[PDB]
Amino acid sequence: EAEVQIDRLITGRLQSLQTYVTQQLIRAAEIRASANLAATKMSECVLGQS
Amino acid sequence: KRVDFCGKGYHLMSFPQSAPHGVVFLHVTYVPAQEKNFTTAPAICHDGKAHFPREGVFVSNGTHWFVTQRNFYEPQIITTDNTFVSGNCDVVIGIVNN
Amino acid sequence: FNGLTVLPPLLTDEMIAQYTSALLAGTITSGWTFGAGAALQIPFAMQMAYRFNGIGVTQNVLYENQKLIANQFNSAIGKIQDSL
Ligand SMILES: *[C@@H]1O[C@H](CO)[C@@H](O[C@@H]2O[C@H](CO)[C@@H](O)[C@H](O)[C@H]2NC(C)=O)[C@H](O)[C@H]1NC(C)=O
Ligand SMILES: *[C@@H]1O[C@H](CO)[C@@H](O[C@@H]2O[C@H](CO)[C@@H](O)[C@H](O)[C@H]2NC(C)=O)[C@H](O)[C@H]1NC(C)=O
Repeated sequence: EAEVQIDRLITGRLQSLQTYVTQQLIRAAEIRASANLAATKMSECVLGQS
Repeated sequence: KRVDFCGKGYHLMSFPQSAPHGVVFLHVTYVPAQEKNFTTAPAICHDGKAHFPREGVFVSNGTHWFVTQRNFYEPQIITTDNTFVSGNCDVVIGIVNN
Repeated sequence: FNGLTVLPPLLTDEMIAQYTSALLAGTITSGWTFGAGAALQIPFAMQMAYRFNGIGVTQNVLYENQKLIANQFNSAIGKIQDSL
């Protein structure tokens, strides 16, 4: 029956970990978009005149 | 006109190409080289009046003064057709008589 | 730890500051030509003259009102430093 209990714990922690990973992916995509915008601004407004 | 958007340097033109799951650009760009050094000045005071360049910049190799464009070296004699006058010169810093 | 860990970044802060100082010294000394080929020296007067000529105002204004502009810029940078 310890195997039953361990199955319960494993499935619960698996859903928790999956949720964390998905949130991390979304936030990383947003930060990448912002970084691309910042790179464009630095390449355009600094090395020249806008 | 936006620098360093497409290419590296001044931009001229481009050609597209195909690919399996993408596109390929061949930007044709313009890059200067073989630089030289000269002595500059912001304006010239003549007859009490300050003269400024219409476009370009004043340069000199030591003995004579010329006006040239900003991205290439071509010398022209200073005349009253490529320069414009604006008042008298007493506050400009760097004037040189000629 | 307790299961998780935080890895260090590849670039340390000193290198970042070095990059920023390089860019800033380059844009002070050469203008914008250092973004295309080799950097060329240019005095800081006839760089602001070009920048005004870009936005429509002729270059007479800068060479006839230099001290006022210098004071304006110094006061502005002092104010932003104090506000921060
Ligand atoms: C700066 O360039 C000018 C333009 O060529 C030089 O002036 C000429 O010099 C040659 C020398 O062989 C003379 O034959 C010409 O009569 C000059 N032209 C004029 C309009 O004076 C000048 O010598 C150069 N200065 C230096 C230091 O090299
Ligand atoms: C450019 O040359 C002119 C002509 O000599 C200079 O004008 C005079 O220069 C003398 C020399 O210092 C002064 O004493 C006079 O007051 C100036 N004006 C007049 C009406 O004679 C002018 O100063 C020279 N420019 C520079 C920057 O030296």
